[PDB]
Amino acid sequence: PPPPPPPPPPPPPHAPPPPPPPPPPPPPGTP
Repeated sequence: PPPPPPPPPPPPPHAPPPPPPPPPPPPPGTP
């Protein structure tokens, strides 16, 4: 009596998806 059709395959899976240094201090002073 014609066997039943095979169940559909399963759905596929899935995989989801510095500051600059401060300037140098000024020179001391002229003599």
